[PDB]
Amino acid sequence: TLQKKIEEIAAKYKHSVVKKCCYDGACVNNDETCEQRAARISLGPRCIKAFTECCVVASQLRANISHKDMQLGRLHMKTLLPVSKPEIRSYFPESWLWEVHLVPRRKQLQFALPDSLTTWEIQGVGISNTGICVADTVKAKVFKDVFLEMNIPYSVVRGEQIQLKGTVYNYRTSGMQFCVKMSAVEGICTSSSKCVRQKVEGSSSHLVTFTVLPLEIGLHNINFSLETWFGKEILVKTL
Amino acid sequence: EQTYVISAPKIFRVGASENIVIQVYGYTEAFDATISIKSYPDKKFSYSSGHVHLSSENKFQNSAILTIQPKQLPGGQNPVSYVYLEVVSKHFSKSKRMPITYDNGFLFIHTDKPVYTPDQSVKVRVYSLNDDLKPAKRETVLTFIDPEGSEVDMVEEIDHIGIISFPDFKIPSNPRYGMWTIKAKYKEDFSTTGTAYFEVKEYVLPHFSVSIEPEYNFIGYKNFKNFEITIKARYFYNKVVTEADVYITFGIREDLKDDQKEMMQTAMQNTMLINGIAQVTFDSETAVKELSYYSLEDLNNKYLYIAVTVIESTGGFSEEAEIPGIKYVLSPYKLNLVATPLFLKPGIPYPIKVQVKDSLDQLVGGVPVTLNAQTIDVNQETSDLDPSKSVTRVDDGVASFVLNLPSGVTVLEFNVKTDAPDLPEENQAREGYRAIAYSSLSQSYLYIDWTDNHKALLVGEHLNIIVTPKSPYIDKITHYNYLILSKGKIIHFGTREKFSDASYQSINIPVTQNMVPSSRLLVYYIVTGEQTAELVSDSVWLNIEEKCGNQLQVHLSPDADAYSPGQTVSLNMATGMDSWVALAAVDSAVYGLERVFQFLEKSDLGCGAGGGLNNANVFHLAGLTFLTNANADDSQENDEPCKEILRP
Amino acid sequence: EIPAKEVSTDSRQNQYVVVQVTGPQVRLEKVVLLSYQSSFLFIQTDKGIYTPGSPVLYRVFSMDHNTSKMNKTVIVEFQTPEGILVSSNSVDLNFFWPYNLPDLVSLGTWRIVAKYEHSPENYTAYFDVRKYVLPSFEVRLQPSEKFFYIDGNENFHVSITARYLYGEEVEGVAFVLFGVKIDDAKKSIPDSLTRIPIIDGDGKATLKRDTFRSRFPNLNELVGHTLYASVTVMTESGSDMVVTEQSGIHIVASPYQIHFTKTPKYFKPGMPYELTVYVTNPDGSPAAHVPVVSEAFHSMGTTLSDGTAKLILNIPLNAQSLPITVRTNHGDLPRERQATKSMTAIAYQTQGGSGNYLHVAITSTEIKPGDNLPVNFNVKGNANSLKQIKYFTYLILNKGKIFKVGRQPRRDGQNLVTMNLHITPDLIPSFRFVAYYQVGNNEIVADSVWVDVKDTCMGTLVVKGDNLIQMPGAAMKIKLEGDPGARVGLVAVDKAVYVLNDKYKISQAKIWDTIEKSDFGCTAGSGQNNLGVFEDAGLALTTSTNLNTKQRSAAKCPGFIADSDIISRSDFPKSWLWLTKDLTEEPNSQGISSKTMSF
Ligand SMILES: COc1cc(C(=O)O)c(NC(=O)N[C@@H](C)c2ccccc2OC)cc1OCCCC(C)C
Ligand SMILES: [Mg+2]
Repeated sequence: TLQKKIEEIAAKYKHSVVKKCCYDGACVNNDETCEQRAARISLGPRCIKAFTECCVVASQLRANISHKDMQLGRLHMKTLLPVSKPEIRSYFPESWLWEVHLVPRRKQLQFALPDSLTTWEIQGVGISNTGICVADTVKAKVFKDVFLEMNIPYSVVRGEQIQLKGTVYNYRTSGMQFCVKMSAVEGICTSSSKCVRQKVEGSSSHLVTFTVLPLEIGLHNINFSLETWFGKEILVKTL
Repeated sequence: EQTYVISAPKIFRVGASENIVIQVYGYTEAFDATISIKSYPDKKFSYSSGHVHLSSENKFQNSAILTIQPKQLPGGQNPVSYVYLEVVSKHFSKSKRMPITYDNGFLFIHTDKPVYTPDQSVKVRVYSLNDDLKPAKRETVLTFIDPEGSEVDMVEEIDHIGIISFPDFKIPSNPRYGMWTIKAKYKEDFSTTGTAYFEVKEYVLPHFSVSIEPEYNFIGYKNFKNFEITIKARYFYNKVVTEADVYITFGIREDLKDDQKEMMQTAMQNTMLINGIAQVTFDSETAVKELSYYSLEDLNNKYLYIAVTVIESTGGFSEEAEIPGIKYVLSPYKLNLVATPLFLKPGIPYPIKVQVKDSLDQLVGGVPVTLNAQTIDVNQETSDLDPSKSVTRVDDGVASFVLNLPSGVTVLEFNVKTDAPDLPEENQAREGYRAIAYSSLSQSYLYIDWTDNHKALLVGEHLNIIVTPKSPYIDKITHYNYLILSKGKIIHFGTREKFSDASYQSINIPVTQNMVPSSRLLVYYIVTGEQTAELVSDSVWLNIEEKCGNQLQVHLSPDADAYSPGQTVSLNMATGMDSWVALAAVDSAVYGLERVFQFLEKSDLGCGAGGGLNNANVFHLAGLTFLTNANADDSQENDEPCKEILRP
Repeated sequence: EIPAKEVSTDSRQNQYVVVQVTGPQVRLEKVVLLSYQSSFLFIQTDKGIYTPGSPVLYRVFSMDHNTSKMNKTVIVEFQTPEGILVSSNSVDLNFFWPYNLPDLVSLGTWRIVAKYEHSPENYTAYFDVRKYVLPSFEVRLQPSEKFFYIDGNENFHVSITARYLYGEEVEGVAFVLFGVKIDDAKKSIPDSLTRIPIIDGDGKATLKRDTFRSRFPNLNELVGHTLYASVTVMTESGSDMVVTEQSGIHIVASPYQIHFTKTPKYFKPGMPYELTVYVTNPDGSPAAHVPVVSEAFHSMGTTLSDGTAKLILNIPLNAQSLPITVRTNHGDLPRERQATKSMTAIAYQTQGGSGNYLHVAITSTEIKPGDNLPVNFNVKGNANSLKQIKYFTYLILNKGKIFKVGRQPRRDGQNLVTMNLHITPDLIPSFRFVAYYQVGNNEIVADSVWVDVKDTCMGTLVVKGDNLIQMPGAAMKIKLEGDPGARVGLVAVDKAVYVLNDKYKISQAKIWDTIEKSDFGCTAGSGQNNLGVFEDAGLALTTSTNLNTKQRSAAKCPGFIADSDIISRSDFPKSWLWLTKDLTEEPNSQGISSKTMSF
């Protein structure tokens, strides 16, 4: 690994001011040559030479070098970057139940849990004349064992045979049985609804494919009702 | 003989209500005294005064509550740094220079989520209390500090209820990513500050989420030869990648704030993913041979930076992951002292309780600890003790030792050391301490002993404390006098008489809702000779349970272990009295807080588990000062950034 | 060690043994009463109630300890409710067969007795047999109060919560007849039977106080007897009924009843005195959070989870008998309701009026196997006699055996000298701490204490699962995370037959109550003199100066589916999974060898 040149061409720009100019010179641009894409650089000639002399040494090192070899050099070139940018790979929704309330020794309030599969935590802080009392936390773990969700596209053109892909998931270790049916509407022309029994493996998934052909233009309504061994759940979708 | 002890807190707080306890002894004719705080250095402007009646029905003990309001102090060009606690009666007239501070109250800032993404709203509210732990009703000026240290938004709000709801801070569509900071502040008269941190991170979504979950979160002596690292990748809930291509690289790091990393350009592995899971190993010793380091003595408190790029076989996508640091640790343990004062009493046993914490703060039980001790008496003659071993118990991580010291001890030099079975004695954690005996002219001591030390005190029940003197004038002692402190305020006092010829006796004390997080108890007596008298004192630190004054509890109805997305439930709050309840429903996957009593206890003055070098050090380390005939305080009011533990 | 083979004399009379210690200038002799070999057998049946004809299958354990004559075999016997002994088998503790019940055999509480060969004691295990069906739901009866005031003015409510076995709320109708039960037979109150609409498993029955007073106006007949409530609930479809009974509600004029019985009846003058009160409920269950006082000494405490509250009393030194009085000052009660009791403590008598005492003082509660409890050795006496004592000899008596004995050095000047004692799990359920010292080679001064360790297991056993819903006939996995080398037995019992007869089952609480009745101590503390400590602890003592304890008399001291596809559910057992697993898996670092089992 790191054949000969990859260790030397990166250590030269290990503590350079234009090490980032060398880093994006070695990126794969198949339809532009080395000088053809260097002309649009405007950061001075010092960054151009760090670009080009890291660009020519990778097109040579991609002819007779392995696929396994060059994708190890993609990780060796990682230290020519600025340090790891702050990013998160999750999206946490806007936190509900954010209010204060005056409680005369007992109070009840009701609300709808949001359409999300995550384990909430409700904590309460009571400020009164005696002091502060952080209550014992409670959880609101909305957790379905077998559930579907459909990949409804955002925008369907009128007159297309749309295949509505969806996937059932089965968190349980024992594989079980299910059937999904679709609420036909007057607009949707789909190719009383029969239940055909498919079967998910344990701790796995299973694809669900419907097909529609819409005719009317607007915001329609399609209800996907997965009826597994643990009841019947209607999932309401807007196409 | 006629003496008196007038006990005040160590530092007056401006705007507080400080309790000043006066106890006089050896009197028969009842009388009165005026405790008054005068200004400095003139004694002209009297801030507040009090009147106490020292009569026989009170057992010659009373207390006035004094108060320095902020509207009577010259601000602007300076703060006031000293006052005079002055006492005048027909039998005594003393005065002491007392420092004052403006650090009044607490500010807890509570944002809902710790990590935000762009175009989301930072919800924020401030729980404001004063130093008597009640709703402060003062105006608070929030400040929003970006990573660039800029005042990007300074919003202020008035308080009426104790919970100061602020408008929601809107993270922009393009923010400055990094650690932000919210700084709360009273607008006037007080130097109280609160600080809350949150993070702004850019949202990108992966084709599959790659995690790197290694074996242990620190490497010492057993993963220094083989370190099994596991890499997992999955698209969604259960959709897992089938094949992929894994390339790993490793590097040595100094600390997580210095972002320069010296990569080991020989340890770049290459494996294959098989339906999600690949187990790789990293022989650390042979791989750190470049940038030599040669040992586990070196690389100590250094990190390992593991970068992983998993390239999917089917679609061709390449998701990256990283670990910022796995600490290359020398010994897997850290030893400290839980609730041991480093002060002796001559002729009285010395209980030592060490705690074995691992290098990421867990209470590792079953870990054999060995104690060696050395008696250095008054004549500088080191005498060795027998070594004693014990086992760290798994419930709180605390081993227990007891040394029965000889009668003429002056300095104990004891060294703890782990005796784990499968580590070398250069990779065993060790610590060394030094305990100094309590000094007193006409050598006479006090040892107060809490009965149930192991379990926390329950409010409403009764504390039972056993008091032993070790005087040569034992039959001259008449009264045991005590003081109970909580949050730097004297909340109780009293006087139990001494049973005439019982060598030691027990005091019974009720534990109330004044002393909820913890408390101190300073007991003393007065042994008078033909010379000046002397107070002989000792103190302990108590561990009263966490029982709030009106017990809030919340419930969900119906209480199931699984809900439906869209299910209407009812939240059933139920307090003990009238209260303002603040609610927050946070998605618990952000945590990967609201601990308050470990911060609300920082109003306590003085540290350690009690004890002192002389009489006045016992009063000073409990968070008290005093003025007598018998002894003087003479205590240097320096900084002393002490670091004691007191709790498992 | 004494071999039991030599002991052949008939067990209506006792046997003694002299213990003769001969050596250089040493001849000592103590005569000691014998006993038989201790052995605790426990019987575990699968379910508590059977059906005539169905086989009863049982399981016998032991607390086996070390000997060599390991040919003592267990005799297992089944007995009719009229005491007719049917079977008697010399079973083997590895693999023994069940007992098939006859088809037309008697209905009632049977017995299983298990005893060793030539052992005179046994262990009983009960099970009913009757013609029943599984009751298909379950009733929890929670009363208002644990007690019932014999002269009050308030109504008694018994709330009814009926749930199905699979955890759904029963909707139906209940019949609640109250009544006052004397020791064996019931005397009902027929004007007090009601009918409640049970709505979503909720509804309570109120016993009006005048309706009770109209039946028993003579308050002298309500002396120390129970009040029941026979609840009979029926569902809305009329499909089935169950009958429950909230019994045990006592008719007393005080909510609490205190006994001393755990505190030493002997104090030392000058030292404090550790008084362990014991506040129980009227049946015998311990009472928690009950504040007691003792107004003659201004001390007051609060009972713990085991119903004890240690008070420390500051004694005057010039007293040789101590009248004390404890009264439970509970919070929201009126003054005339609270319990009270008095006692007198007889002072320790030193060897010749010398005034040399010893107060071993253990003050630590909720002691688990695994702590280090600190124990203080307090001395008191003439300052020349305290000058010449160097060590204490402490010893630990568990299950009537000297489990451990060490020494504790006292360097001079130390009146208080303490020790950490590590509670090993061999000390469950309790132990005694006898300690002494001697001065002048002439006089020994002793003291003991009784320490209550928490009655947990000596090892561990946790059955572990995912704790969620299953389907009928699905595959399940559970984990038997236990101590290694064990022989884990197993049974899976329906809840309809578990909660129907939850009285004869074995638990860890009932196991230690059979071993805590096997120690030879008579009180829970010191004695009148230095010999009265060693007698009252279950010890013997001999000296070279001829100071001997009293003789021990006895061993107890005073569009549808096609129906070719729906496989019908047909396997309905009441108990199954009668397995025996042997944990041979590798122990983890904490010591818990786990096995995953599937079924
Ligand atoms: C940031 O620098 C790189 C980017 C990339 C990138 O994916 O854009 C890269 N990838 C890459 O070679 N793939 C291989 C499989 C390949 C081989 C042959 C033909 C086409 C290929 O690509 C589709 C390598 C890179 O640096 C390696 C050392 C160069 C330096 C040391 C001069
Ligand atoms: Mg017990």
